[PDB]
Amino acid sequence: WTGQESLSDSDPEMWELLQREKDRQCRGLELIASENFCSRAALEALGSCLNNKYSEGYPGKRFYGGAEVVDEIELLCQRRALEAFDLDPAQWGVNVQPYSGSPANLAVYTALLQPHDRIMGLDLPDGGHLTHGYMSDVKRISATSIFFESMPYKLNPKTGLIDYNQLALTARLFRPRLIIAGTSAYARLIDYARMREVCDEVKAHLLADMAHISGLVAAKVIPSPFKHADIVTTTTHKTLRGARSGLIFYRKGVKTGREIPYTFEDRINFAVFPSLQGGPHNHAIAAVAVALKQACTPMFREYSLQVLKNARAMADALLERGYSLVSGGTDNHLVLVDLRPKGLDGARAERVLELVSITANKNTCPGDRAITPGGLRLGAPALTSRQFREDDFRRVVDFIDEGVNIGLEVKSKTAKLQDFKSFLLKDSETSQRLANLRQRVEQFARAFPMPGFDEH
Amino acid sequence: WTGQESLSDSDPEMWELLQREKDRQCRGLELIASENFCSRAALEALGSCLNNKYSEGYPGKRFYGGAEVVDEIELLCQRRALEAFDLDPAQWGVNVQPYSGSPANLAVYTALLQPHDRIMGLDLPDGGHLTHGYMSDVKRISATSIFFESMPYKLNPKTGLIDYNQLALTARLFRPRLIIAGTSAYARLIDYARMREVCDEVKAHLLADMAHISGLVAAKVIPSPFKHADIVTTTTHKTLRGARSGLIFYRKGVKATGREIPYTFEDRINFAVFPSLQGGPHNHAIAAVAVALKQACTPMFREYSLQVLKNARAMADALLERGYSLVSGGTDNHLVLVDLRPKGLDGARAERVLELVSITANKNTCPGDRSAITPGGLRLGAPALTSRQFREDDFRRVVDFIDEGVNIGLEVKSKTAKLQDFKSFLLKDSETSQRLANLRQRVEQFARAFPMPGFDEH
Amino acid sequence: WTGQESLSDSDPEMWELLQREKDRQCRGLELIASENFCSRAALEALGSCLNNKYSEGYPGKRFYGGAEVVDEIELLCQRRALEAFDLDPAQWGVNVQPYSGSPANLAVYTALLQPHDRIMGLDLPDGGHLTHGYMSDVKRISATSIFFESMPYKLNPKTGLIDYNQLALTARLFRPRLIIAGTSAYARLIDYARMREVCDEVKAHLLADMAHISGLVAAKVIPSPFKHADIVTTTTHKTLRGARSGLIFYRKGVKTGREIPYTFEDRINFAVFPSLQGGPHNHAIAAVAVALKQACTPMFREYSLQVLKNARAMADALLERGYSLVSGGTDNHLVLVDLRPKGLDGARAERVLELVSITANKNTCPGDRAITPGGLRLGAPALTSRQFREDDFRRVVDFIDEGVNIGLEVKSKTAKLQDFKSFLLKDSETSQRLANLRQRVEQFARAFPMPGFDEH
Amino acid sequence: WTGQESLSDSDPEMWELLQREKDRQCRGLELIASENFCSRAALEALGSCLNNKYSEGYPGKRFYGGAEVVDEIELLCQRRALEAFDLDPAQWGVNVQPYSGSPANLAVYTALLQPHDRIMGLDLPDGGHLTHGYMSDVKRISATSIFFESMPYKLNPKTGLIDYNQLALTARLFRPRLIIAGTSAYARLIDYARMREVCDEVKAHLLADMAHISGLVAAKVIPSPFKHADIVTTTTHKTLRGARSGLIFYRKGVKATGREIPYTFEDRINFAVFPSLQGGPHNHAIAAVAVALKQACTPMFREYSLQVLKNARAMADALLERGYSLVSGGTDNHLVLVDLRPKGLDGARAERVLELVSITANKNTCPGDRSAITPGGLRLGAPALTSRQFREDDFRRVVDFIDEGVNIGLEVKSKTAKLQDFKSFLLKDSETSQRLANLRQRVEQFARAFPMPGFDEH
Ligand SMILES: Nc1nc2ccn(CCCCc3csc(C(=O)N[C@@H](CCC(=O)O)C(=O)O)c3F)c2c(=O)[nH]1
Ligand SMILES: Nc1nc2ccn(CCCCc3csc(C(=O)N[C@@H](CCC(=O)O)C(=O)O)c3F)c2c(=O)[nH]1
Ligand SMILES: *Cc1c(COP(=O)(O)O)cnc(C)c1O
Ligand SMILES: *Cc1c(COP(=O)(O)O)cnc(C)c1O
Ligand SMILES: *Cc1c(COP(=O)(O)O)cnc(C)c1O
Ligand SMILES: *Cc1c(COP(=O)(O)O)cnc(C)c1O
Repeated sequence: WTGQESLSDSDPEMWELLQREKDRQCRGLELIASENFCSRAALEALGSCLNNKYSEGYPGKRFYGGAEVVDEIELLCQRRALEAFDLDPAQWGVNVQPYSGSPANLAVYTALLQPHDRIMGLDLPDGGHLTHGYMSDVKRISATSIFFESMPYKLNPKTGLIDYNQLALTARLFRPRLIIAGTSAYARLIDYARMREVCDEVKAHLLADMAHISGLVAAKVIPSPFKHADIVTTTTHKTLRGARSGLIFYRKGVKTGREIPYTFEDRINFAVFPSLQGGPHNHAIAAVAVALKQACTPMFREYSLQVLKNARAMADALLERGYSLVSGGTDNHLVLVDLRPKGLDGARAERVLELVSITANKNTCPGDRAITPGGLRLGAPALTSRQFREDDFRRVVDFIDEGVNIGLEVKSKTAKLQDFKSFLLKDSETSQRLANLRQRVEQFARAFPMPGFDEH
Repeated sequence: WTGQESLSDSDPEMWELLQREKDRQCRGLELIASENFCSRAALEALGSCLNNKYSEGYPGKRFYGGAEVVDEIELLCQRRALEAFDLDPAQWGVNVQPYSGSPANLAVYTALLQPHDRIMGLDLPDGGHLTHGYMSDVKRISATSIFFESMPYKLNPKTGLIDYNQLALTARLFRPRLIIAGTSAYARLIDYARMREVCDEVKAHLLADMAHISGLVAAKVIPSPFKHADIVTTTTHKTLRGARSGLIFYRKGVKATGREIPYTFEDRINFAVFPSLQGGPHNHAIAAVAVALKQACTPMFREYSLQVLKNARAMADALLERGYSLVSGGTDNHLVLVDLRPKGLDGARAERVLELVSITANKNTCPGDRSAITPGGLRLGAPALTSRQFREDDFRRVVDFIDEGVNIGLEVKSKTAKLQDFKSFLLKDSETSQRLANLRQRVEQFARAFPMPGFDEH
Repeated sequence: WTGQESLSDSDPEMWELLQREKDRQCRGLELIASENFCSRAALEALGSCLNNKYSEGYPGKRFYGGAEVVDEIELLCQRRALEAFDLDPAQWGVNVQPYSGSPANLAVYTALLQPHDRIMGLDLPDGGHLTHGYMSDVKRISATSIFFESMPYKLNPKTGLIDYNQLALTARLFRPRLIIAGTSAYARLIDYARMREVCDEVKAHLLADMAHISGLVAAKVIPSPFKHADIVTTTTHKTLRGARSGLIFYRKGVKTGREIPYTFEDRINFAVFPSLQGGPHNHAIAAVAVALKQACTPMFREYSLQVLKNARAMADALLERGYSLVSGGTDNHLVLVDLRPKGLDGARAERVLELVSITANKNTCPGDRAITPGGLRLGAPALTSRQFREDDFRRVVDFIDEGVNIGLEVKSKTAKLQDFKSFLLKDSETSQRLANLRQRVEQFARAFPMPGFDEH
Repeated sequence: WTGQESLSDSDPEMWELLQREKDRQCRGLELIASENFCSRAALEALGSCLNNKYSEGYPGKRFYGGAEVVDEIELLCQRRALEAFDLDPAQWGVNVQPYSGSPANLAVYTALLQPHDRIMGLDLPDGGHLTHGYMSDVKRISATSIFFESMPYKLNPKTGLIDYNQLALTARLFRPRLIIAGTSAYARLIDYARMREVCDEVKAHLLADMAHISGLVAAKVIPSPFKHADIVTTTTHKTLRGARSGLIFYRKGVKATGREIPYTFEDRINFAVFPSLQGGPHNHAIAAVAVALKQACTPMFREYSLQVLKNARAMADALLERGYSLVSGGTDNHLVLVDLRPKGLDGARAERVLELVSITANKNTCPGDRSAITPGGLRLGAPALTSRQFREDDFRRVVDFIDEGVNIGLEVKSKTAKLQDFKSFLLKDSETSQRLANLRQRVEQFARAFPMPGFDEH
């Protein structure tokens, strides 16, 4: 045993599962707004020997030796991070060790807030993320709502936009120590300047969580939250198209006559290690670094520009076929479809599209509160990486409308949701039209190229 | 732009760094106890298209669709995890989604405790890990100490062993809710039956953090903590020789007048991992973990684990018979806790001189040095070099390279006082820089001849 | 030394201070809405031998012996408490051991809530009490805001009333586990039914803190919060006219087919003792019992009826002289005067009236946020006990208008507040007119009878 | 209705209860260590018009006006409090507003600690008070245990004394922020210098809760904790013989390179009392406290306190020489901790038979009874009866009344098994009810002859 045997030969059971997944990604129409296809260059670094190095600590301040080159790798990742977002190293630092987006956000709260201090984020059904604090009416669900006291703010249901007015009203009463500007299911641009004004008024930190839009921010195709945010967290995948990891950006420098300094760097870095994490995943850090260099490229500006065009084309196509869009349209990479007008819930449309290899996710619509959410969240980044263009997404909307039509017919043939799901498998004619739509979807999808390796 | 361009063509500056790190890995003698060299099969799955799937939730109960393949990969990783540790799927479940060792522990505390509930772990300078609760005297350092109230139990300074008697005394008073039986710098087996007695008395949870010894437990080579513990957390690297990830083992079924009082661990542990703490699972890490878990079920891994112990005893005996004391005496696992206090050098000086000759170790506070900037000795591990087909004679040669290094360190220390004057000495003085560059050339020539798991060039 | 020597003979220094205070109460016009003059019968029990008995525990479940009669005293106090508020002993229990109003409220939070659980009360400048949670924008001030997380609700400044609408909006977002219905500076009737609806919607306990209005509730001259509240706390003084102590009323009995029981009694009683308090003050409990029997009397119904008439007469007199009243008037025992129209702040009017033996307290007016609050809180219970009637309070308003006029003249003669206060003492003519007003106030006040002892 | 009607005319049913309680107080032998009989002067101020003044805030910094007289009464109570304990007003301040002993402690924790900060007090069954932190094994009982994390230190079971050695060991591990040197059932002096050493080591606050011994400290009759403690809380009754209230003593001035690091206790303590925890002060209690504090400055109180000790030693020696063991051996303060385990009766049975003959004591868990429903012995105190002009011969007579009671209890126990069968026995059996009613008649005749502080009829 050398440890150099191929995965094909060493573990054939796992190799056949890698290939069944690679085929599923190649043949499916991937519309999950948070999914992207990582590049082969980054995957090489992700599955490299850097997994073998323990480098607890930070460059130059490591706890062990032999970190000579992984220090260069981490520092290179930090420089490429600041450059991909046009940041001044005198005004901004970055931590590249958060294992993912959720550990990044928990590190910020741990670094700046005391246990049970107050956090405000967009409510979960309104488009926020779990890590922004989420409690049901019966249970603290997000750990952010266990170690800290979270109170959500809401969309204005009439407009589909964040109710910056009600946020200002509630933040003055709730007195939060940190407010989160960032979304998972939101088709619009967050007014970071209005956020920073509410935060300055109530003496709170503004955290911009730009996981979904980071790739767009790096290409300068949408306004940068760095202009108004004290702290910026992000996933290194999604629109950034790297390996799954996280980043924390923070301010440095100067925040009677004396100059008050920014005090984020030491608290943030301490919260990641020693407080929360252990040994950094240097393989992820390296893969993140390759993607961050890919993001300063002109090809990323045109890809991100295409992501916007493709989402608008998908939105425009959806409106023409008679669909409703939460907040009317989109200014970023995703589209919030409201299917309650057309007579179908998102849960039904989710399963039907899943059976025809169209992966999307149900989404609560404003004024809906469920097991049967009324909407669908459709994303452009994944297919746009596969060189999709506007006409390609208009065809994607065609396949979706076919899928919705199939769901409408099954809805009249069924009572409850489980009757609906059971019908898509046992009924012969429904099974047939699904197979016909699925085959046309996969034939259309396989022709497009796919980032990464060819075999796995 | 296709995204299928090779890393060599796409990012040369990066590619050079992956090669330089591969070279330093190859040329060096890795003796850090937590290190290991991963198999090419696992790194193939680590850098797979599995990174491109969001599968929040759990198999059969996920939030997005299209997770049919990753559902089987997670379920496979679960079954391979139970089989690797000889567990009945009726008495044990496992969560394979923790991102690393530290997240796995935080999930267990979240799952079973309320904030500020009481926790007892081995003190950090006594060989415990940060995640077991480490407050200093001025600062709560570990996040375990902030969101929970942790009091440490100590080693007996006379024996180097865990003072199981003091732990029973201080547990009756501190009334902890969970005690952690796990180490990062401890050369002996842990009396898990004695922990379970103290835990059954104060009505506490017995969590076993076998991260450093996960491989030795799977190979049935040291006693298994699963016979006494309710919850077992582990890392998937170190002795398991996998990708960086974590696991949480928990008992399911019936605990015990009345009826069947059930084990309530599973739903709480799974809920703490998601949605409480983590987001989307790292399916590419879960797959590489599964790969390495299959490798741990095979007879080659038991012979590997048995070779780790022998190289450890060989390292200990070879160190004893050259003028070194070892706290706890010998070693019953994979590492040795050397005490450089009886040779006139400290751990900080020794690892800097050893690192300068491609020999990586780490300081470790020994039972006897209140000065923790100049710690007692070093922590040296076997599992890394053992994976390069090292045997006992190769480790007695490593001890010779080490003793030759500390003696360049004993001479360099006789000519200076403070540690930075020490360090600056090792770089400029031509007579010491030459004698270092010569020992370094001989260790690189010696290590390069051995094989190396993984790819050839990165 | 027998311990039976008179205070007159044993400690003459303290005796001369008792008499200087007795004279100050006899000669002053006491307008502090929370002040009342306790009856002699209760004071006898307050300064009795019951101070000498340790009775930790509860009647029948004491931790020591010899509690044979103090058990009868505590149980008698419980029966008179339930009877004074027309409560069914099958539906209501009462704890008579809270040392005061603040320990009563802290016992409720401790009994029903976990540390850091959420509380909502009327904001402090809006008329709430400290124990309802109060944080400045810099410090947690009330211990209620330290051991639990409080968020306040506000008055509607346009109307001076509680914004029950904004409370419902914020309670749905804040998700409090207990909401407090009760005030210190509020001239209106709290809509307890609307409170109970907000509490039932967000699954919160409704605590009615009726310290200021308890005497009115016992006389059935205003609606009883017991009709809508799960828990009722109160001080045993203020409008109840007893010794300084506290009471916690709670529900008993019944809150698939099974009957869910009320679970307040054991948690409330446990929070008082063993958790929070030590040995009960049986001397206070006994004095509280005499006052509670005085409250079931027809004389208390007419006294409380007179308290309402006197406050309305004081309010009507104030309006006629050109004063503003927060929320336009009053339906209870106090009056919130807004002096910002007449050109004087409450802090100035407070000191000027204090120098003429008219004790009131400054009060923040809605839309004012200070060291110079714009209002004055005037109460009727104290003087109404001294047999004041409507024409007497109209004369009190005359003395106040004279005092305000003196403050207006000093305001033009001075710059800052400290200049104002210093002017009332050093300036000769100002000092004179104050002495003339003070003498007329005290001559008018001394003629009225005074509950309690004659000498101390 | 004037409100000046007498209680006899206004509420006869109440008045009868005040008289019945006055009679039972007069007719009985009060031996509860925390009891005492207040002076008529203090009860005159307790039931004064001072109840009718809201004086939220502090002298010079109040929120209402018209507080000129109560400002001097509070300031007098402060000066009398410092003089009574021989404190320089430059090194000590005092807050006289705590409603009782428990509120005074909670204010100190609030003032100096954050929620869930660590606290160490004597364990409750070992003689500590609830307010020092008492969690059982199923429930946080004291509010000190809910809002703060408390670990108890124990007695040495072999000596009955505070195990100061174990406390130093468990303080280095628990890292407390505040340690409480105070007792409710402990017959020895507390090595406050040894507490200050343990506190100065783990960087903790030394709070002294002298509530049970406040009078003996003021009379310079036992060593004063003010020489070693930073904060001293006390009750104003018990040995101080005042109304029910509390005090918080704190150091002000300069603590200690650089300049004058100031004592920061005062503002935090005062702020915790108001506005944090309490509302309007009980000015009638503050005045009665001041009255009793002046009485404690006088030579009659030192002779009184000295008589308390002698009656305590007389009670201890008289109990020893009749077949009783006393934990800790003797007594150096005001109470005696008897152990009825070596005589075949328990504390629950003895206090029920003694209470039935107008002799009030209390159970106390002795060092040796895990069964705490049938506690070891009784706690008996001197300060109560000493205030009735009791001397040593009168206490040796009380011991005779006690020993005659336990022997009716040893015979009643030989004829039954469980405690309720015990209790029901003492009421129906004509031969035991007669023998109880005879001993009762002799104790009432004996106690009634002694004087009684306070009023004559209520
Ligand atoms: N805008 C936005 N869109 C999306 C789309 C996907 N996500 C993330 C998916 C998780 C969010 C989530 C909401 S509810 C809930 C939960 O309690 N689920 C289990 C608990 C496990 C158990 O009890 O077995 C149950 O109670 O069923 C959750 F986990 C988001 C998001 O975060 N935001
Ligand atoms: N509606 C209503 N009316 C009234 C009228 C009187 N009261 C009660 C009086 C207290 C309320 C209070 C508000 S602010 C504050 C405070 O921080 N005061 C000191 C702190 C001490 C120090 O720092 O020396 C300072 O910061 O100046 C307070 F104490 C009330 C009430 O509770 N409600
Ligand atoms: C290494 C280790 C950890 C942490 O593992 P990470 O992957 O660095 O998070 C936790 N516990 C023990 C016992 C360990 O050895
Ligand atoms: C996806 C996301 C996260 C968390 O990312 P993970 O990798 O799943 O931890 C956090 N915030 C936002 C806005 C996200 O979209
Ligand atoms: C009696 C006592 C207390 C409590 O006094 P209370 O007036 O009942 O609150 C607190 N600590 C000690 C040491 C005591 O003896
Ligand atoms: C006066 C009051 C209190 C507290 O009473 P205290 O005796 O000062 O403790 C609590 N709540 C309200 C509404 C009050 O008016």
